[PDB]
Amino acid sequence: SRAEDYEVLYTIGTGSYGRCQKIRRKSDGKILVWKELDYGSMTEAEKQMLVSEVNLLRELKHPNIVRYYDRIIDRTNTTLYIVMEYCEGGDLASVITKGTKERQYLDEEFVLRVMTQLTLALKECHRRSHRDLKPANVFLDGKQNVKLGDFGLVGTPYYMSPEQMNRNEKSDIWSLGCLLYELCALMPPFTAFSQKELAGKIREGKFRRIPYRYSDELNEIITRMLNLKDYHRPSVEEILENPLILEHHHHHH
Ligand SMILES: C[C@H](/C=C\C(F)(F)F)Oc1cc(-c2cc(-c3cc(CN(C)C)cs3)cnc2N)ccc1C(N)=O
Repeated sequence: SRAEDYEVLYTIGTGSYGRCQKIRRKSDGKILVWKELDYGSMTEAEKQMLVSEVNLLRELKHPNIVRYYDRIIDRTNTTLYIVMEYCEGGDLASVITKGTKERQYLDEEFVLRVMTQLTLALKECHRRSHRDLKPANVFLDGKQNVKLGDFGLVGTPYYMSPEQMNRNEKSDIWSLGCLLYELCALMPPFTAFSQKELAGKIREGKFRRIPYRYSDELNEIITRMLNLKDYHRPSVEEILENPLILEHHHHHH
């Protein structure tokens, strides 16, 4: 369990946080990634907190949660490595940006994939009771699997639920709603320049139908997730009973 067991291929992303690099396990040549963190400038508190968060990621194993592998300490450079699975398809933010740019709507089949696997990711989290549902925290592997990252475990808070906009599992359903919405329409359901304007729109509860290449059923269920009354939003179980969701929309090994 040392850094010498792995070889850096190259950097994927840079912090902020630190650095994110694609790596190769030397023992077998498995492709992984790790997140670089430099704790050299943290108090003992922040370091204890950090060891607390790290112990959390060692707990969750689930086919739709980004899989933790290992933690590596280098007291030499005062650098912490968190090793996880490679998600070659990158994040959803990029897919959404890419579709926005090339003006190409995603396939309903792909939407159903994200809807199905994220819902399962939720049901896992609520059980162990966390992680936030936003396009940047959703990752795609090479097998059409959708995986939830660790974020949350200046910007306009597009995915704020009406309730949390004031003073609840159904709050997550809303955010999921906003996400699939953005995935269909290539833009959030509510947009504004100030947060106050945003809150004005979220409370009115009106938005556009998602594009007509997407079926009525798909739109109905997203619409129901964006209901102002949390009790009218469907449960994880209600979402899965939907005739739209089929075996092939689930995770595969
Ligand atoms: C810091 C990083 C979040 C974004 C960043 F990756 F851009 F930095 O943290 C996580 C990373 C991953 C993760 C991302 C990827 C990516 C692959 C590609 C394109 N390839 C073709 C080169 C762009 S990003 C691959 N595997 C990953 N495990 C997952 C979760 C997190 C997190 N913050 O929990």
